Amino acid sequence: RVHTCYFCSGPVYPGHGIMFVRNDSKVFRFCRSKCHKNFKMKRNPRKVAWTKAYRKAHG
Amino acid sequence: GRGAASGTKYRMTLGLPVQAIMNCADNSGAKNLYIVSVFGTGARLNRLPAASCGDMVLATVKKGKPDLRKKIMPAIVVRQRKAWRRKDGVYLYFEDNAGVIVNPKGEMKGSAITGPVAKECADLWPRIASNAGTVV
Amino acid sequence: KFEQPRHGSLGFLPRKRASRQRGKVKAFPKDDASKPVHLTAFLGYKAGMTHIVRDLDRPGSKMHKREILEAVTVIETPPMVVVGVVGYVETPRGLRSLTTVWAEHLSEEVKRRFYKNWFKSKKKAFTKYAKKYAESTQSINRELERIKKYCSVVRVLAHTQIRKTPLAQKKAHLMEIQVNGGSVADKVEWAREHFEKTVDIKSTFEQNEMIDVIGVTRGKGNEGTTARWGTKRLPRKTHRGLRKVACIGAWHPANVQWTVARAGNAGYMHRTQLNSKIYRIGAGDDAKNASTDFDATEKRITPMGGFVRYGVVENDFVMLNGATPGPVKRVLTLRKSLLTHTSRKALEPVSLKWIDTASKFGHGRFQTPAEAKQFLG
Amino acid sequence: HFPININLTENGTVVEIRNFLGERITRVIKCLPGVTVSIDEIILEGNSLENVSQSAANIKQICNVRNKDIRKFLDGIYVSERGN
RNA sequence: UCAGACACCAGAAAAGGUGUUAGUUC
RNA sequence: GUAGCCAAAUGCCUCGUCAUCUAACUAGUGACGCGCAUGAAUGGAUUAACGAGAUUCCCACUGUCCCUAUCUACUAUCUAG
RNA sequence: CCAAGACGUUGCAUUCUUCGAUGUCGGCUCUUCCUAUCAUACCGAAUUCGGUAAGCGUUGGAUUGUUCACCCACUAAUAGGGAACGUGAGCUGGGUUUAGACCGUCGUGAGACAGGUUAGUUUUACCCUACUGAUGAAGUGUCGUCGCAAUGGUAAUUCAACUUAGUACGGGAACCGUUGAUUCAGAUCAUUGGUAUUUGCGGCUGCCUGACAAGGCAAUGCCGCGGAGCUAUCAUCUGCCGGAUAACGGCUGAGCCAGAAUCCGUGCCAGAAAGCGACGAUU
RNA sequence: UGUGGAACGGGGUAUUGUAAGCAGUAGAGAUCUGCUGAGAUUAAGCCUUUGUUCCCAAGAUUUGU
Repeated sequence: RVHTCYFCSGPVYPGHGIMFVRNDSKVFRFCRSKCHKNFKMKRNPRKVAWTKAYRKAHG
Repeated sequence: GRGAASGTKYRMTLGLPVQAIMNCADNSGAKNLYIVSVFGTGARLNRLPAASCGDMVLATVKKGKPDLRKKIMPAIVVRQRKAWRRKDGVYLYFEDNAGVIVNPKGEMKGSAITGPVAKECADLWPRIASNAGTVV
Repeated sequence: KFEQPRHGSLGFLPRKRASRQRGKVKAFPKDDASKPVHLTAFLGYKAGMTHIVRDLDRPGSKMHKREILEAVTVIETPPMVVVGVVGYVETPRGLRSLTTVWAEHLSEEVKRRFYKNWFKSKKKAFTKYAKKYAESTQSINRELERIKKYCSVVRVLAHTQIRKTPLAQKKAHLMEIQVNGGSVADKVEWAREHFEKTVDIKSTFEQNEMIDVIGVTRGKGNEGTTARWGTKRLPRKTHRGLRKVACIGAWHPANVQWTVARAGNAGYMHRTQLNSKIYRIGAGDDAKNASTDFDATEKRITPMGGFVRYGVVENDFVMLNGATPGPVKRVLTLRKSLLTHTSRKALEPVSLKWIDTASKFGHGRFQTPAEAKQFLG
Repeated sequence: HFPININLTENGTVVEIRNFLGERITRVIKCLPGVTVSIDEIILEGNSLENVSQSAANIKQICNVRNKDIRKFLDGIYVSERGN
């Protein structure tokens, strides 16, 4: 089954990206290293122009 | 040693070679563990023994209760920062390397585990799975 | 004080460039007269590779009846045209080609195999052979009778319709395929009646067969002993270089041994990788070839944007488990496995759940353009 | 303890032994030409006495106990009589 | 089942053999 | 052979012995001294500060290493002289 | 060997070469051979000892310059030895190490010390061969296509869990089988990770083009992401059955049968550039 | 002289992250916001092409049963 990527807010098909779990056990699914690395830098998806979350909440 | 585990563990990327410091996950009183050897390591020249989630290692408590320090006791790697590939295609990696203190029979010395527990570790070791809060 | 096994296999040297571009089937399956007449080889082109999701139906395994992800190799295999037959007679010195019989009409694709410069040539190959075929078929009949009477091995000359594949090459690849099964008379009759006709890979392979893949590996050029042979890198303090073998021999024998690692060609070598399952034989005309039964979503094997450096596969293809020797668009030979195998891994049926056709030319995120337009505003 | 199962194939030309000392491996032995085996006693009859004796010896060697105390483990097949 | 083959010389022993060919004595 | 000091850059035997640090040290440090063959301007014993001096450990750090990979310019390479 | 394994008995320094110079220990690296077998395979004797057997393997560390050694571990096991005490135009230079210097002992002294202690330039291949890859004239009329295969090399290894089975046996097996791993090997790049001169896109600093926009310079200015390629036991795939046997057990009374990880072939790599065939066209 | 080849152009694909310009009832004049998942780059070892433009009916050498 498909899952929603955390940052890009798009569908991740099987065998794509990384799935990272924090010490708090929370689970974050990234589809590409770019979204992975942006999340590590603590970027807000609502402030990043190419994220579907920003697009949904703006326009 | 490793034959005291229930179940067969798949191959995964080794992310904790010898002399790696990992965080103590249980309430035993230790704060970090110092890996000195990994069980079931063959004979390969120049290659450090390396451990992954669910492996059993011999470790020394560098920081913790003084009675706990200055000795070797078995440990189980429960969390790994290096990425490993499950056979279904998902790549896993925890935020930090973590281990717990166990006896050679496989029963952990602590009473609870803090943080997520690798599914492979939980499947191999029922006691760790029983004491785990969440398995991922 | 310490030991370490040898670096590398001594059964593969000399590590020289292959003398051939197309893989040579060095062994054919043992002939069984009980079996019907059939082909034991095929010749395709490596289109590319992708990955799939499959439910593992192996009892007793830790992931029985649960999904797994496997990398698969797609080889475009348009039907081969049988253009001739050649007979082999067993002798105290080995097999000897007794004679060869060609078809009346040979296409331009296979005729280009005989010319280095087809543009400037008068295209005169097989012209007199075609003339004698038309005017006197008795000489051909005597040749076929000679094969039936004396030859004990029969091999059909087949060429590949390379113009159907998206390749700039126009010389069709030609090979001999041993025809096992039945009597020698049956093989000759099968060969003669199949002159100028096409044989499809669906007839030969059966969607689960363990086959061998033969081809010349991708060339890495000249390499040092660290990369060519896997020796340990010398310390950072080394003078005059560290990516080399420190000692190349003892005092006696006063020579460098053939067993010592050296630099040179590391790549473009002939390999025969064994035990590759066919996961799916897809038909070119069918538009649902990459769509499984649990996925629906009518789609083709070619990912979005085409196979990187290959294009779009429109003909019959074969999806194999795992990697195969060689780069993309390289001619590969698929032959029937010589050994018998009764393993559960080799005999389990394969039923795919989903085949990835996202673009391999980057980080693809959409399977088909139809849902790509859905996601994009 | 474990009964020994004997199966005859090709009119006794092939003898298959199963459940020997509880083992799950079926031991298949092909008798020499001219020897016929029929059925806890097995009778092998033929014209070549040497071939019959060799087939009996091969059957006895196939039904052999390994890495066990011979005094305690007496399971096996032994020739009882040999005449005309 | 790794016989023997010409002095110097390229080296071997005690003791043995259900080896074999002979002999000596009860 | 006093005050001192020491298996000290001086102790053969010697991997001295005990403690110390390490999972493990013929290391290092502390203490002991019938010290092959220590010792007082041939200066003895301390010693802040200084030292491209000798040595030991610890945190930080790292391709030093596991275990190698990739990139760049100049070479090498091919050509003219 | 001998009988009361004691007693016995039989076996497995020299100065010839080099002083018109053979680079002097250890480690690292890499290869190969021997068997006097540590583990694995096969039997045999009461967890213990032998026979065939060198096929494959034989580790990570603490100290010490050390070969031996000794420790903490792991492991199926961490056997021994040769190769100019294998291996410095291969490395390093810790030991050795001329000249500096210190100490102790010895000497009236200069000095000595096979005592300790620090500092102390490690040159050269472009030649021949060998090895490793790369071309190549010519027999076969010429050029090409498709092959044959002499010979050479060769490759896989080990463990655990489960089922057998708490059965046989009187606490505890074993074959088959299954599922995964260890070491090795040949590939491969769908996914993941690494790499960045895509100088592809964005960002930042100092200066410069009068300003904006757009750019340049900073020996690739720097930072984020970065396709493609390359690459990772950091990623994936793949790696088997025939025959003769040794130990040894049988059969009949030499011959034949049984039996090892051994030998030899199927399989795999090379293709004799002076081994060969079939075929196509022949100015 | 071809379902030719090359040069560009279009579409797909992918990388980055909303361009130049303009307006504002945004802004304590850095910045925000609309047009704007836009623009730029995209085979140099990506795919595809009824697109346009252009090129090629060869020169030299060696070759016999």
